[PDB]
Amino acid sequence: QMRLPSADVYRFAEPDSEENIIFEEGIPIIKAGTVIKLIERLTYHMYADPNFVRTFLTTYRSFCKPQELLSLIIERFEIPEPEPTEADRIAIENGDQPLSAELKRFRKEYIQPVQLRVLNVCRHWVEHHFYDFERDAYLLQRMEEFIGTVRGKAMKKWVESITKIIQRKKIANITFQSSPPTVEWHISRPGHIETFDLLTLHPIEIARQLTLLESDLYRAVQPSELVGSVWTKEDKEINSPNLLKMIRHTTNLTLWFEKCIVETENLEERVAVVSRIIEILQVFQELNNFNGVLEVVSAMNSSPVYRLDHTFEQIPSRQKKILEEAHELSEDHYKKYLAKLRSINPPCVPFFGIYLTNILKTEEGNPEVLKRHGKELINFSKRRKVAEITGEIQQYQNQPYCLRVESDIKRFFENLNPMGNSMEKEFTDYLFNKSLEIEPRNPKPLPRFPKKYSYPLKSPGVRPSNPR
Amino acid sequence: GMTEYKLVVVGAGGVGKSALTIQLIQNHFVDEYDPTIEDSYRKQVVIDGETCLLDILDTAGQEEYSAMRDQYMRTGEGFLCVFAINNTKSFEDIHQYREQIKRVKDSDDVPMVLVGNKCDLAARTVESRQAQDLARSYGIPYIETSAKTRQGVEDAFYTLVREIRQH
Amino acid sequence: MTEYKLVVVGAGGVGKSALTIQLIQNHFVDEYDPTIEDSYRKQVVIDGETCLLDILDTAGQEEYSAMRDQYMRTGEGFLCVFAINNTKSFEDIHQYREQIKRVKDSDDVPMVLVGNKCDLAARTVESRQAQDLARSYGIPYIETSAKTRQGVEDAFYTLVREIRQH
Ligand SMILES: Nc1nc2c(ncn2[C@@H]2O[C@H](COP(=O)(O)OP(=O)(O)NP(=O)(O)O)[C@@H](O)[C@H]2O)c(=O)[nH]1
Ligand SMILES: Fc1ccc(Nc2c3c(nc4cc(Cl)ccc24)CCCC3)cc1
Ligand SMILES: [Mg+2]
Repeated sequence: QMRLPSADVYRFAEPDSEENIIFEEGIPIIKAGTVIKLIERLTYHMYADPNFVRTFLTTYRSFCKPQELLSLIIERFEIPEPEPTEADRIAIENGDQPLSAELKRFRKEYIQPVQLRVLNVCRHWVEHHFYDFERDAYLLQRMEEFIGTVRGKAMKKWVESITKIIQRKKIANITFQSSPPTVEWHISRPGHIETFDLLTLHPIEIARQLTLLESDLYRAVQPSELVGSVWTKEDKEINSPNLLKMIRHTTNLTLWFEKCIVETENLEERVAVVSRIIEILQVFQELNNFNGVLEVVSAMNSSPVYRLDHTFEQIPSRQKKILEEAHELSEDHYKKYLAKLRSINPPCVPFFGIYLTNILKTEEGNPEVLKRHGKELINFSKRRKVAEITGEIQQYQNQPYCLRVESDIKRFFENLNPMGNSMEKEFTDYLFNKSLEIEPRNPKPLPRFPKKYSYPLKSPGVRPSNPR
Repeated sequence: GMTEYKLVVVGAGGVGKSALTIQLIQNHFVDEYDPTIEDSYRKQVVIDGETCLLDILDTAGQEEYSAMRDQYMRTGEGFLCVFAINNTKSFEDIHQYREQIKRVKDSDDVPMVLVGNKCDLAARTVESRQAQDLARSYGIPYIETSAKTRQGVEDAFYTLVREIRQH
Repeated sequence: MTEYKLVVVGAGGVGKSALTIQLIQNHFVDEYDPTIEDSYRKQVVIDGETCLLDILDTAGQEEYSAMRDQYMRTGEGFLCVFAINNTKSFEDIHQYREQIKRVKDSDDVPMVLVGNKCDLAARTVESRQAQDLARSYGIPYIETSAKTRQGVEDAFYTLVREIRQH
C-alpha cells in the first residue's frame, strides 16, 4: 500500500475512524463524515463515484459554503510528493539515475487520480451547478484562476477544456428520426385565435399543446429550486421561480376546467364540456402527461364539480371508466401512479407534487449532523436521499416530446387566466355558487337554462387523422 | 379487521407543519425518516383500549397546488388544522381551511382539531388564549405541539380519533 | 424494473460522449470536451420490459489510462467504440477488450463493438475488418452516428439484450 504525506502537511491523509467517517452497512456508501472526509471520498484515489459527485454538488450548500468548498478542493489538489527513498539516495550518491519506483507509483496511482477527480468536481460544478458562479462573481474569478494556473502536462487537456467550458457558460436543437404528427384542427381554424376555446380547438391538439407547455415547464426546474426546501420559504419567488411558474400553470388549468364546466348552465351543453375534458384526459394518458392527467382529476374532484350529480349521470359509461381509472392513480398515496410512472416509456411529464413532499419531509425529518464520540459529523445519508429525488426528477427531464408546437394555441394556453382580476377566495366562492345555481341542493328542483354555444357540440374524437 | 381512520393534515406551508406527522410516525427514539416508504404514513395505535389503524395524508410542500386541496381533503374523515404559533398569517388562514373542509365534506360538523405548532424558538405571536377562543367558537378541541420535543403530538392525533368516534 | 450498468469505452475523440448524450437527450454535441468520468440514467422500455440504464461515460485520453480498473469492475456490459475514420482508434480496441476480460476475469463479458461517425464519407476502417474482429470476440458490430442518430439505439439496446441473457 502506498505511503501518504504526513497528515500535518496534508489533511486528507488522516486515517479513517468513527470520529471522522461512518459507512453504511462495490464501493462504500457514506452515512456520515466531516467535510474533509466527504471531500476525500469525493475525489478518492481508488475509484470514481460520479453519482457521489452529483449528490455532493447538488446538496453541499447545507453544510459548506461555495467559497469554502473551492478552498477545500484546491487544498485537496495540492498534494506533496514524497522524498527519494534509500535506494534512490544510493543511486544518486553513485551518480546514477534513481529508479524512483515509489515516487512514480504515487504520482500514477494517488496524485494523478486525485487531481483528475478534483478537476472532474470542477467540471461538474461549472457544467451543472453554474448558479453558484452566477450568484457570486468572485467565486467564478477564483475558479478561473485556479484552473487557469494548473501546470503540468498530465492535467493539461482537461484544464484547457474546463477553461473553455467556463467561458462558454458565461455567455450562455433536437433530432428524432421520425417526424411529429400533423397538427389537428376542429372548429377554430389556423390563425383564428379569437375563436379558440375548450370546445372549438381540437381536443387532440389541446392535449398536445398543453403537454408541450407542461413538459417545458417541468424540464425548466433546477435542483437549486428544491434543495433546502426553498420553494416553501419566504424567498420562494426568488429561489424557485421555475417551479412556481410550473405549479401556477397546473393550478390555472384546473381552475379553467372548473370554470368551463360551471359556467355552462345548460345541462346538455355542460355534459358535452365534461365529456370533452375527459377526452383531453385520455390523450394526456396516451402522452404520459401525468401532470395533465391530475389537472383534470383535480378539477373533477373539486367541490363545485364533484357535486354535479345530474351531469355525472349523463357521462357515457366508457368515459366514467376513463376518469375513474385516472382517479385511482392517486389513491392510497399515489400507489398506482408511482408504479405507472416507473413502467412507461418516456417522454413523460411527472406530477411534481410528490417530489416536493418527499424532499420536504426528508429534510425536516432527518438531522443535519450525527453526534459520535464527541464529534459532529455531517449526516450525508440525508443529503443522498434528497439527491435521489432530484436525480429521478432530472432523469425524466431528458427526453423531449416529438410534437410540433402550434404558436397560437401555445400562446392561448400561456395567457389563460380564468381568475381574471379576482382574488382566489372570491373566485372559488364564485365557482361554488355557480355550481349551486346550475344544480341546486336537494330538495330544490332542477332548473333549465338556455344554451350558450352556437357551434356544434359533437366532438371530433381523440383518434388522430393522417392525410397523405 | 380493525377500524382504519383516514386523517388529513392541512395548514399553511413553510412553518414546520410536516413535523407533526413525522414525529408521530417516526421511529420515536431515532431521529430519522424516509417518506418514500409506506411505513411512513400508516400506524397502528391503541386509543382508549381500542386498537386501530391511522392513515395520515400530509401533503406538506404542495401548498401552491391550491386547486388540489379539495381532492386531497375529500379523502379524509378527520382533519388536523395546523398553524404555527409564531406566524399570525397561518393562524388567520384557519378559517378558510375550515370553510373549505365543510364544503368538500358537505357538512357543518366535520371531525377536526385545531393544532398550534411550535416549529422553532422564534417569538410566539399567537397566544394560546387566542387559539382557544377560536377553537371554542368552532366547537372543536385545541392542541399545542412542539416540532422538536414531540410534546402534544399523540394528543393531537388521539384527540381527533376521539372526535371521529364520538361524531 | 431491472437496472443495467452500461460502460462506454474507447480512444479519445471517437464520440463516446456524443453517442451517450444523443441517446439521453436526443441532442448532438459538436464540442470536443474530453471526459473524465460522467454518469447518466435512462428509463426505457426494451422488448416490452421497462429497464433503468446506468451509463458510465469514460475517459479516452491516454493520460487517464491508469484509472480504468475501477469502472470496469462495476460495469455489466461494455460499448467498445472506435471511429470509422480513425484507424488508430480501431487498433486501440483490442487493448480495451483485453483489460475488460482481465479485470472481470472472464471471457464472457457482454459487449458490443461500435464503429462511430458513420455519417462521414471519409472512412478508413472497412466494415469487414471490424466485423471480423467482432466475430472473433463473439459480439455484434454496429455502426453509428451520434450526429444523425443512425444506429445509436440499436447499439445501446443490443448491449442491454446481452446483459439480460448473460
Ligand atoms: N461527424 C460526427 N462527429 C462526431 C460524431 N460523434 C462525435 N463527433 C464529434 O467528435 C468529437 C469528439 O466527440 P466526443 O463525444 O467528445 O468524444 P469522446 O470519445 O467522448 N472523447 P473523450 O474520450 O476525450 O471523452 C466532437 O467534436 C463530436 O462532435 C459522429 O457520429 N459524427
Ligand atoms: F377524478 C374523479 C374520478 C371520478 C369522479 N366521479 C364522480 C363522482 C360524482 N360526481 C361526479 C361528477 C362529475 Cl362532473 C365528474 C365525476 C364525478 C358523485 C358520485 C361519485 C363519483 C370524480 C373525480
Ligand atoms: Mg467523452
